[PDB]
Amino acid sequence: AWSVGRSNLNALTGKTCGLANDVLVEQNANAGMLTPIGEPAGQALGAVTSLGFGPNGIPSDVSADPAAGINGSRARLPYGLNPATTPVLGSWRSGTQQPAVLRSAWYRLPDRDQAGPLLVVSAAGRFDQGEVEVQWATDEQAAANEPGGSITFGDVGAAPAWR
Repeated sequence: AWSVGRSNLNALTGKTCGLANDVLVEQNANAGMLTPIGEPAGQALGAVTSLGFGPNGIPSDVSADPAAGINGSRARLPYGLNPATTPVLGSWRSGTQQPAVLRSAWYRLPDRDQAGPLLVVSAAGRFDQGEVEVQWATDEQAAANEPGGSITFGDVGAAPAWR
């Protein structure tokens, strides 16, 4: 990974662009979006559970990135994510606060041959590290609904805004 040293020694080599070489951008945000095993073109998000539901249950005024989508979201979307092409759910309750637990459908994970060496989910809220999880499971254990471990998503950015 990039350092002043790694940069300045790799400069004598030829590449004198510093960090420009190390920061990997995604021009289109909807671009490398994961399609599910099942055919629901959208709404594959709310599948197993959707307690404390919110297809518009996020305070759009509080949420920021710097009319209806698929699930009927009057709430704006970050990094140019097309709401007509991407579904969205929430946990923020205006009235009484209740224990919300969401579980998705199985998503089609391709064969290792991509420019982007990581998997990402554009999220918002004043949640902690332990909340959001990706449960990696074998296709045979996916039908039996028994996950073979779980990796926790690491957040970078400003709470409760979009990151």
